[PDB]
Amino acid sequence: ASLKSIIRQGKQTRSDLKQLRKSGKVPAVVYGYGTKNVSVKVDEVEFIKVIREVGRNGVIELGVGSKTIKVMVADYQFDPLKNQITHIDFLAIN
Amino acid sequence: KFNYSSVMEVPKIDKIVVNMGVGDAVQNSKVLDNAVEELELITGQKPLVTKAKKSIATFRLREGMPIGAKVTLRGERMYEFLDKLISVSLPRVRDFQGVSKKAFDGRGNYTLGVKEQLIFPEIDYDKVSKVRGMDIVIVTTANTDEEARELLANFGMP
Amino acid sequence: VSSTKNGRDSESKRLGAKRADGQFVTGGSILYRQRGTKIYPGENVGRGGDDTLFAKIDGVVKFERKGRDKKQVSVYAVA
Amino acid sequence: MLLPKRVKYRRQHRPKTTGRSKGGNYVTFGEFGLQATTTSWITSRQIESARIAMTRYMKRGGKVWIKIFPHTPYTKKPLEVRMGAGKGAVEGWIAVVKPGRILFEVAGVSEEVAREALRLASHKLPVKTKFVKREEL
Amino acid sequence: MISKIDKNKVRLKRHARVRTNLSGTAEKPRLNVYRSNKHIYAQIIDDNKGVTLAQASSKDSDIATTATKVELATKVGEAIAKKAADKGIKEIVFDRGGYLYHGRVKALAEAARESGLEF
Amino acid sequence: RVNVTLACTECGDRNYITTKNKRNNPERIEMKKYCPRLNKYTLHRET
RNA sequence: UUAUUGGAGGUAGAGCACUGUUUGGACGAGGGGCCGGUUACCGAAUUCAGACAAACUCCGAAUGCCAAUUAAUU
RNA sequence: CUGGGGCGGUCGCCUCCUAAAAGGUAACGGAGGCGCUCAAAGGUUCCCUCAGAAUGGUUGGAAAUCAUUCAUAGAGUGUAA
RNA sequence: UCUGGUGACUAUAGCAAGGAGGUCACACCUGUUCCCAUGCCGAACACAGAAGUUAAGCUCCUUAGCGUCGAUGGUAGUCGAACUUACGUUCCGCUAGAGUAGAACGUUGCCAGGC
Ligand SMILES: [Mg+2]
Ligand SMILES: [Mg+2]
Ligand SMILES: [Mg+2]
Ligand SMILES: [Mg+2]
Ligand SMILES: [Mg+2]
Ligand SMILES: [Mg+2]
Ligand SMILES: [Mg+2]
Ligand SMILES: [Mg+2]
Ligand SMILES: [Mg+2]
Repeated sequence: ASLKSIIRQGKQTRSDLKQLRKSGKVPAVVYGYGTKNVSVKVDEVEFIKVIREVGRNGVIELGVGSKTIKVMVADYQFDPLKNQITHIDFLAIN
Repeated sequence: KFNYSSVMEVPKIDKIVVNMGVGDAVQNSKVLDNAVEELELITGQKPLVTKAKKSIATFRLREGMPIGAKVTLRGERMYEFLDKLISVSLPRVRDFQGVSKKAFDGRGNYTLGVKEQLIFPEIDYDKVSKVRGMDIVIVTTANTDEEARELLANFGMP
Repeated sequence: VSSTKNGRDSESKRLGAKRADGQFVTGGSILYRQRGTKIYPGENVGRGGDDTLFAKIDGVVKFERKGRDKKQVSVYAVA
Repeated sequence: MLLPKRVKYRRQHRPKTTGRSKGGNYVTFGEFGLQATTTSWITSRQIESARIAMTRYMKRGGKVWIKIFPHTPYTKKPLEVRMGAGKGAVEGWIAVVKPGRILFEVAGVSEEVAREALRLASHKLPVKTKFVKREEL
Repeated sequence: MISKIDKNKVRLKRHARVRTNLSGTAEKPRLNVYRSNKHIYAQIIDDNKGVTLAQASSKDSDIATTATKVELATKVGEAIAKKAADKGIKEIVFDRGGYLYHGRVKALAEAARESGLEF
Repeated sequence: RVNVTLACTECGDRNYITTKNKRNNPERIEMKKYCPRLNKYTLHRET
């Protein structure tokens, strides 16, 4: 429940999104209680291992910059061909 | 029996319909004026001759061809005709229960049937050439049939 | 031997809008040409016999919504 | 032998073929399924041959679903005819698949039986296929 | 059961169908009529600005008696034309509300014609 | 369903042209219409 | 020709809210096994999930179109 | 006219689709209608608001008609869309 | 500010549910003598009334249950460009529908009355 994130900068183009997915990274956003919209980056391999040990519906304490937020998972877009996760939405709860 | 909070809040009857039925007039046009004369003898109002609303097949029907009759009784004419139907019907019928155990539509309707037996309670069988039937509905201010069962028990044979 | 039974069509009628929003018009000019009433008339706009919308006075033309999903045309005075 | 009972228009334009699957690309009714990898038409004789070869291998065990129905008629003009004197009479009924679409779903059987039953069906379709599970996570 | 509908919400459906060709334009203003059960009201309106101009009433203390409910309505029509005589005593448009032009609405309109207005 | 002519009593000529069918209105219909010779309305009857 | 503003319209894509098409599963009413009813079967209705459309649309682009600005270049 | 010509079929007008979100746009491309009617089915002034479904009710062809609750037009709108 | 009359605004304004409110306004309510009225019914409409009642309409609170509104981010599609003939790929602009967070149990002009 200790996953790490990296804040994306402004205005990702088309190229640097697919260049980000040819690494092991996946784009993401966080929103909800007490926060603002922050768009982030998560490793794919690390994200699967956290889900497979806390379940589909569990609490993740991930860190954005300095602070850490208790975060649940809202939805995710999946590519059924070539079977990789392509977007993940995060929801803060408190 | 209900412990009403205000005397303005109490159930009461509103209207009674005297709609007869079809009387399918392929050749009964002279009987239709007599069926109008039967309702004008039964009730004290010239009934509205309710015509058809379609032209459906396999029947003697078209757009028009008046196939009904109904008269509305609301006031003292409803108050006077309800008292005579309380007495000169059940003695002229001689049934066990009299109407039904439950004939409301969830709202408090009587919907009692007739088969030309208590009809013509004034004149005897002198000019009548065919059987008929009436439908006496009771529109009231009852919310449900269980509250209407307290209203139907007063001068009723449930 | 084969043949067909579809060759018919009507001549097309040049429907649609004829003036633009923000344009100055003269006091009798046709604004919109339609079957039925896709656009209602508003201020200083008449509605013809074949549902043609036209201007009463001369001015500038404004298209504008009417309710949730209805549209109208108006003509306002000063130019 | 699948075909609709009545259609409003017997003669129709042919469907658009390029692109990706619009929807219906996750297994929902069963446990295992067969998804497509290239693009083709499936002409309602292929999914009769494929459903039979599916069924006799499983010895009437678990259930089988078909996610494809042939909706669109196609026509063909008769033998040795000049071009253009109207559009010909109907010939058959097709359904269009694009890469992603699930074709069949099976359930109620072990996994290695499901791989072999779907492999026998896949040699009767004109499209490259692939064996998939019920996705989670 | 039996549902009685209130009379006022049926009136406004009838009133909105009337007031679609009719408006007050400040050369030709609009007077509408509202009667409740015990009083009669009257009010001049310019619909173009949405600003009213004059007003008279049955419950006003200047005109308060127990005449007929109809001779009451006549006194209102005499009252509203005097304040209409101060400015805009020209032609107006009579808005009948949603009522039949009959009885108490009609007696209000006759009093307004017989006291200077030009409708 | 035929063509039909209304004519004035004293308007001089036969101006107005209407239609009817004979099965529904076999009679000679008549109206009050305008002939500008007299600057008023006058009875015009079917010929 | 471009920048900025304003507007008309229903394509691509998506979707099932109407019209038609369709796959499974439930719900119960009817006929319906029977000895009138069970149970099986039938069709119809209502719901859950999931698909299709040139002559379907609760939605709806990019571009193109019409215009106006003491705008800027030609 | 004609995917050679003949045989076959068609030749004027209206409405949809093709038609590529202005308008316009072809093929022996796909679907249908017209060669009228109405003396009120016209004008004006006042009133009214449906089909359908559900539930009750002699005739009940299941549904004709009656009462009741909902019902965005699904009704109806002379005649195709 | 409270009540009423009457206008403006894409239901964020609606629908449902729960609770309070009244002789000042409003309404149920009383009656058919008169104007007027019902394909029959003073139900409706019209008129004459003020005994009764806050039960209902109405108004004020409470709720996000249905409807409505609705980003951010990602994706589909696409103008232009560059490779290519693949049911295509790459770059750059624009940017949906669906879905999620959330909004929301109206806002406001004029007059009269009651404050
Ligand atoms: Mg789907
Ligand atoms: Mg499409
Ligand atoms: Mg096409
Ligand atoms: Mg389409
Ligand atoms: Mg175009
Ligand atoms: Mg066009
Ligand atoms: Mg023809
Ligand atoms: Mg009364
Ligand atoms: Mg969106």
